[PDB]
Amino acid sequence: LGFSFEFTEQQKEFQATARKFAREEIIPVAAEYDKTGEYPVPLIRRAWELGLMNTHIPENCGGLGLGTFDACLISEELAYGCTGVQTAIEGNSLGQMPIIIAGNDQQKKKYLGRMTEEPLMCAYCVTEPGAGSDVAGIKTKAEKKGDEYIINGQKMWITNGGKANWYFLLARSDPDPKAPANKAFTGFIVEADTPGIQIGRKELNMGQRCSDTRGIVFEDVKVPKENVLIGDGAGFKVAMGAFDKERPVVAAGAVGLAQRALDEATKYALERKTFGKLLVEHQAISFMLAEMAMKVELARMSYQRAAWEVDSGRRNTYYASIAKAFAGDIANQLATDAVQILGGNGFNTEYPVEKLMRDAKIYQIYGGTSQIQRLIVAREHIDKYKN
Amino acid sequence: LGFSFEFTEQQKEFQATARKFAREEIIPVAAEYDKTGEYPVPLIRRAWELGLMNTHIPENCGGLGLGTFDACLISEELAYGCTGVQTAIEGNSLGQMPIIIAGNDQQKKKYLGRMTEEPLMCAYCVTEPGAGSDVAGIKTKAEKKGDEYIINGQKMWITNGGKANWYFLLARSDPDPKAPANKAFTGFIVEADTPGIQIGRKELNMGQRCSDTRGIVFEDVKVPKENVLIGDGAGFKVAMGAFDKERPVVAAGAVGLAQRALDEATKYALERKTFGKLLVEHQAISFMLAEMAMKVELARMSYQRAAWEVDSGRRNTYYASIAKAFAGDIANQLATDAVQILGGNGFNTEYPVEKLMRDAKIYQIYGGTSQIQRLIVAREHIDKYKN
Amino acid sequence: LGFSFEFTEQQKEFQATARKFAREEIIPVAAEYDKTGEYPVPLIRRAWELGLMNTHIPENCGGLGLGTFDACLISEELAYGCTGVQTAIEGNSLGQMPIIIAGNDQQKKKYLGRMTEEPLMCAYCVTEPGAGSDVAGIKTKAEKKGDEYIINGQKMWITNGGKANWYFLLARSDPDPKAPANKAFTGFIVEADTPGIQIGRKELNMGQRCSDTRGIVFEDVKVPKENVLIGDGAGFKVAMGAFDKERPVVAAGAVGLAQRALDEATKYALERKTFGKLLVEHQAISFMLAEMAMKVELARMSYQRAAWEVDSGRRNTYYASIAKAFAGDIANQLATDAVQILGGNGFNTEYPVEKLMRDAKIYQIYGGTSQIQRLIVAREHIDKYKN
Amino acid sequence: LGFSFEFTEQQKEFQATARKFAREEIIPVAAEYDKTGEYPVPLIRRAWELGLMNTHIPENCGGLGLGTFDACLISEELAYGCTGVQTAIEGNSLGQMPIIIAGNDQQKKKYLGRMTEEPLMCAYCVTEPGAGSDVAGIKTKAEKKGDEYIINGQKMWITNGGKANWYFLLARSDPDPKAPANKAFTGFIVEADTPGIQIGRKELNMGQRCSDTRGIVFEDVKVPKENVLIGDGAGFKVAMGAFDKERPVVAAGAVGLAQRALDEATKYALERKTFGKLLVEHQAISFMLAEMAMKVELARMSYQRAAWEVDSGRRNTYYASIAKAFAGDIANQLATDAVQILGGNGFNTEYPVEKLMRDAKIYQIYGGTSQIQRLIVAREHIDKYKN
Ligand SMILES: Cc1cc2nc3c(=O)[nH]c(=O)nc-3n(C[C@H](O)[C@H](O)[C@H](O)COP(=O)(O)OP(=O)(O)OC[C@H]3O[C@@H](n4cnc5c(N)ncnc54)[C@H](O)[C@@H]3O)c2cc1C
Ligand SMILES: Cc1cc2nc3c(=O)[nH]c(=O)nc-3n(C[C@H](O)[C@H](O)[C@H](O)COP(=O)(O)OP(=O)(O)OC[C@H]3O[C@@H](n4cnc5c(N)ncnc54)[C@H](O)[C@@H]3O)c2cc1C
Ligand SMILES: Cc1cc2nc3c(=O)[nH]c(=O)nc-3n(C[C@H](O)[C@H](O)[C@H](O)COP(=O)(O)OP(=O)(O)OC[C@H]3O[C@@H](n4cnc5c(N)ncnc54)[C@H](O)[C@@H]3O)c2cc1C
Ligand SMILES: Cc1cc2nc3c(=O)[nH]c(=O)nc-3n(C[C@H](O)[C@H](O)[C@H](O)COP(=O)(O)OP(=O)(O)OC[C@H]3O[C@@H](n4cnc5c(N)ncnc54)[C@H](O)[C@@H]3O)c2cc1C
Repeated sequence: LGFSFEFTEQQKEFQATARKFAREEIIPVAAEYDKTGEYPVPLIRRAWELGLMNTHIPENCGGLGLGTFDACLISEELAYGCTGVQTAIEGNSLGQMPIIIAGNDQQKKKYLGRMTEEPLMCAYCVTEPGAGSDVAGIKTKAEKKGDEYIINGQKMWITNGGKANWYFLLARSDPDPKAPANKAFTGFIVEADTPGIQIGRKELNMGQRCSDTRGIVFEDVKVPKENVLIGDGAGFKVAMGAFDKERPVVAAGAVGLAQRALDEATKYALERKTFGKLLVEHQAISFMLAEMAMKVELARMSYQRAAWEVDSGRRNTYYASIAKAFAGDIANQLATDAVQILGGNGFNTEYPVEKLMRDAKIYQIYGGTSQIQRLIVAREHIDKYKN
Repeated sequence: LGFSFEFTEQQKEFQATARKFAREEIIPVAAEYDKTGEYPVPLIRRAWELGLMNTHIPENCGGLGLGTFDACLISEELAYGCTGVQTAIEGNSLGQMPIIIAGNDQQKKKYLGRMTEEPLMCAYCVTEPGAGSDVAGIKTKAEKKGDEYIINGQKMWITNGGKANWYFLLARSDPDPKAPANKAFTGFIVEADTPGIQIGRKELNMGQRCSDTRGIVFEDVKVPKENVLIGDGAGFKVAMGAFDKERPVVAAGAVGLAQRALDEATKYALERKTFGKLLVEHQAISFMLAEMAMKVELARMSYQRAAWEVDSGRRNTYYASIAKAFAGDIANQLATDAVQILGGNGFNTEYPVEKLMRDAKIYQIYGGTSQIQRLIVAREHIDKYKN
Repeated sequence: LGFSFEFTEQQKEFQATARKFAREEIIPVAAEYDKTGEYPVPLIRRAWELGLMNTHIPENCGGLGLGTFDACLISEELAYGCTGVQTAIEGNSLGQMPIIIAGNDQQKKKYLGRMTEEPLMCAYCVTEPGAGSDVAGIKTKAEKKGDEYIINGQKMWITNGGKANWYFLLARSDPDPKAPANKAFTGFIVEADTPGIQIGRKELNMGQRCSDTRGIVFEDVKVPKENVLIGDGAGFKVAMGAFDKERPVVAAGAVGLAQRALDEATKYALERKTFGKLLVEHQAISFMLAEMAMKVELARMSYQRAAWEVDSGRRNTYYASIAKAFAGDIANQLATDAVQILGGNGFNTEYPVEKLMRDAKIYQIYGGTSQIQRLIVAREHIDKYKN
Repeated sequence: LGFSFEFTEQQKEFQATARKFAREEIIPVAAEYDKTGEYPVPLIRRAWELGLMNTHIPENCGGLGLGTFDACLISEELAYGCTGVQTAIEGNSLGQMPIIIAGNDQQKKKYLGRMTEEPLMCAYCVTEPGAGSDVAGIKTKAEKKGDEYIINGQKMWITNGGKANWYFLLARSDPDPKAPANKAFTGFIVEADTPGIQIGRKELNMGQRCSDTRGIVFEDVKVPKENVLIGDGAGFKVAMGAFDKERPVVAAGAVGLAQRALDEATKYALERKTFGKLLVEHQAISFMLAEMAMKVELARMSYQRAAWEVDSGRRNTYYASIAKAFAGDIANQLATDAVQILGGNGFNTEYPVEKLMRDAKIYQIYGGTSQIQRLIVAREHIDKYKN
């Protein structure tokens, strides 16, 4: 019934709550956590109490039953403070996503119910050292032996890997190398305390240092037949489904980071003065902030559209990819320009802009790299012109 | 409620009409009109009687009483067929805008009222050989002489110049050089058949060759005091506001040209075959096609935002300039990439793309060049950090 | 032995000759030939006598013996005035290259010599309506029936195609659809007079409108066994080698057009004033002219190096393709920025810049489009890493 | 006379020496020094004995008395191994550039002589917390007290400051602010152990972390008369001269980093397989690599040109600025793309590319930011038309 760019009073309150938290509780300690690299437990507990965590969990499982548009709205406020921290919080939504859209009443009740009861964490296990962008190439095995599957393999770059209470695991169940991807993998929910799960050490990355990233080995892990999501073989579609519903929020985190660098650079441009004039008075630096503004705004509407698409019951693969490709890219651009506007100071650890550049980079790599995001769009676009 | 990216049933119906028209009536003749540079009188008459023109004219004066959002929607379809014809049609909305926003009852009934009676044209006269972006630097003057104003000066690049029934004229009334912009100009309605007016020849340009662009000389043009819009000195304000309402629409025209270039490039990539596979099979071209869809999609959302903003009673200055700046630029990008994908044929005059590349260019020039758009966004952005 | 960026006295002379011809004779008439499209016969003749045309022909064949470097510094000076004229004149060298790098004395003074006696033109008939970038996709058949070769096929986009005394024709002789490039095409030298040949009409293009571009059908044309170049299955090596000699030159013409673009804009920026000051005194404009100067500077050095390789006796395919890709692109970027700097005037036909924008486009298509250049560089690059 | 793109045999030697050293001694340890931020003394001392360190010191002072071109050649190689080490090594040559181009032989033998005897380091003190780019805005005072000057001020971001034996210091003598830049500053040479000098704590930056970077306070530091550079008041053109002479070697550094990023990414691309192909076989990846190559090759030529010009006895301002702006820009474009190509591994500390991304940023800042370089290029450009 007409276009609208106005939030509901409910969404307005969520954003307020998320914003207050990011500024008063996240920003002050963001650097601390980035230097040390320690899991931000206090901030995660707090976000959990304010209800800015596990917003997709259904109401009948003690959750808020919020949609994607809502999750994006909160995520961007959270990223503004620190994407290293928000990635941890978001790891939960991603790891629990495949259950929200495909698990049954009993699975949802058990694995989603515990998340609402106490600040538990969960992860998403799909990537492997040999296959990331190419999901169809993951080799972690899952042998149907009796009333349990025996999982065997090595997963890599898992967010919340060594902090998860349980995992969503994508494994190959069909041993025939000619088996279609849409019938060869199975989704399992495996409790982290199962004997045979060897959690590796914390990986030292360039940015998002406080986020927990690890590799895991699954040496003859036994999973009950009840933890299979839809059935043997349905794993691929559940994975690709979770991604579609999550890309808008990953696009939202990047916009938050971009917005942070824009605010930082602008505030400095108003304080610094060279060649007798304020930085903001040099036509070049004003064009820079101008273009930086255009980018954050455009990227924002990108995910707002993509999020709306999913919430309206429409297929959003196309829009969500535009959002992820665009937002991820401009986040990186704005981060670099932010440190540039800050001169020697921006390259220094005493300033916040330097860290954003480091954090920005993964927005072009995880969640489907910029290259696969363009493949998707080109695919959803061209198909419109065929028959 | 919250966000919505859905048209109303009446908007979908406008879109359908404009689409059918551009598809069946404009596209077929677009090439001939660009070649001959002949004013598309027939197409303008059809659009007029289809109700796809003079959409802002209030219903109390015979118009439809539509808003900017609706104008944008119709305009993107018209531009898809030909931006030359669309520009001709948009000149009217630009000429009538100062009257719709600042005219009194008697002025609207008289000057708008007849646009409803016949397919008449009008123009927006403010640019000059010495001034375009710097509106405050125009030198055409108006001397109060009894019950008349005697205008003296020359305007340049007036779209629908020697085709208008009447004009909107911005002229300087305060002779004092150091007088402020907000009180030195006056906006008049000048009937075409007034004696001192001398229309120039058709200006031959590179793009939108069938639109009537030309300069005009006013040598002791007497204008009734009745014809001043708000009053002596209120001219600058009326012009700056007219630009705000019309910018999202000129941006909408840039998206139309862009979508045309995309359709053409895509249709050809699904048919031309190089190195044993369709162009769409070569990842480079697929990536090319991807970013093209990406750009146009984000551009469309930017003009929709700027249009919604104003209809809701907001100062849309910030969103309108982002729209016009972005859309103006992506239109040129898509246009050049479209001919590129068509190779040697793309450069040939018998193919629809070269004309798109030529038309696109003014989108960064008129209605506020790409530079002054960034100038505005910077201005609008910095204020929010000053206090 | 030691880097040197200086020309030899002889070269410095050639440059000043081509320059005066360009700026005193070509420039005052470039506009007219663009508007009419008619072949600049006079300009081509005047250039012949000055020695600017057919520079590569050997001293023994009456020619001057100029190397590639010299051809480049001459082409750039000509193209500065008009890429249209420069292209027709350049069609000669291109059509001669195959006979120069792979012909025998007899063939040499038969074909090059005449070219020394009269201002005759030649063409390089390689591309076809169905195959442009994919040389191996060439379908023009050539069968050896006794002491001769009967040839049937069609060409498309041949410069000097209907003004050529003799042509260079590449055609497949090995019917076997799996005949390697290597051993599947034969290069000939077929004079325009041989019955069976038929020049199509003149193609109207968006730019370099005075240049002669037409298609040629070869409907049962016989070529004497002697007018074959190096033999059977020799044709492919020849064309690639020719290309390889000319890419630097097309890159030179492109750099020529860009210099003209940067000159016009800079001069306009030093006269036009907006908001009190000259255009140049606005940072966004100075920064524009600066990057326009950078782009051109780098492009010039790129072609000079590509030219040096071939002359130094070294292969140049890597630097060649780096040179044409960069040069062809920047030429387009400069041309459009120049139009922008001139504002409304730049978009008008009474101003020089507009033509440059229409001309520049082919510098990204003919002589190996921007995509295959990227493909050639990539392969030349990757190659030196594996083993 | 004649263009030449080939080093002399001597230069080839230097290249090989700097190459073997960087790739066999710097590379294997650059990772450690990066993490630890420890001054690479072993590496610096070794460079010193290899004869790659004070390459500009005139023979009569024990030095090799090499020119800029040779310095660029050597620097690009040291940088390939690591720009943190290279910077410390480069800090000396920058710091002794004024003495070289302004010192009287008595000062020369004393200061440039030490360097020839022991690995002595030096620094270039010009930037201060209040100004870096706006050089003429420095506030460190120099006060004449007979045959000596008393300095008071504070510098910031000094390379090798805290490790330098002596400092080249630019301070403002004339207190009359209405005094021109060309007669307001005086350059000095000061023993690093003079009372009043308070070296600050090492700064923790994002890039070239083993490179030493500190601030310094001059609290009543006494400087003898004979330690002034051309005369009192000539210090502004002396600093500006050194800049023009060093800029190309800063560009060479960037290019070194770009080659590293290029090789590092091409090698990975030749082994990493996704979707059953090597990354190199995915057209979008090879196109990426082709453009990475293009940028490096051009950036190399720009610094060679700039370096030649200076060694040719002519002003290189225009080309030096074209070189530093371009090289610094693309070095970052390659650094980021190198990370992209290695994907998840690229963002991880276990791989080389990440460090390159953190190092590359400074090249757009120090040695004159990307903004000021363009001001210079534009300045030199419009000037060629001004007359
Ligand atoms: C910090 C971090 C956290 C992560 N967290 C998670 C997590 O919680 N859960 C999870 O399951 N995964 C996670 N990942 C993995 C992440 O999603 C993958 O890194 C990403 O999908 C890229 O995969 P890769 O590194 O294997 O890239 P590769 O596939 O090796 O690709 C390398 C390069 O080649 C390009 N390329 C590959 N295929 C093509 C093609 N067809 N066409 C063109 N270019 C191509 C890629 O775009 C990239 O540029 C995380 C990664 C990181 C670094
Ligand atoms: C086909 C066509 C139709 C038009 N129709 C109309 C119409 O109906 N009515 C009407 O009134 N006008 C019309 N115009 C005129 C158009 O509005 C002006 O050309 C435009 O707004 C300003 O361009 P100019 O020629 O005045 O350029 P200039 O103001 O001279 O500017 C030239 C260049 O310098 C840049 N520049 C200028 N000032 C600055 C600055 N402060 N900082 C940085 N960069 C700057 C500009 O962006 C541009 O790139 C039309 C023009 C064309 C070509
Ligand atoms: C005025 C003019 C004069 C010319 N004069 C001559 C002449 O004298 N002699 C002559 O032989 N030719 C000449 N040509 C032809 C010109 O060289 C070809 O147009 C050009 O080589 C491209 O071929 P195409 O036009 O068939 O385009 P196509 O090969 O159809 O390609 C179309 C698009 O697909 C892209 N593409 C193709 N293959 C790939 C791939 N594998 N990966 C990615 N992208 C790809 C191309 O880059 C282009 O963007 C001329 C052309 C013009 C317009
Ligand atoms: C690691 C490191 C090492 C260094 N080593 C040395 C050394 O040995 N010796 C030394 O003396 N200095 C050194 N410096 C300092 C260096 O020269 C300055 O950082 C640099 O010139 C930038 O000055 P600034 O940082 O004060 O930035 P500012 O002058 O504050 O400028 C900040 C930003 O605004 C932009 N800007 C400013 N004015 C304009 C304008 N007019 N137009 C457009 N954009 C503008 C700048 O380009 C930059 O993007 C070093 C710095 C670093 C970080």
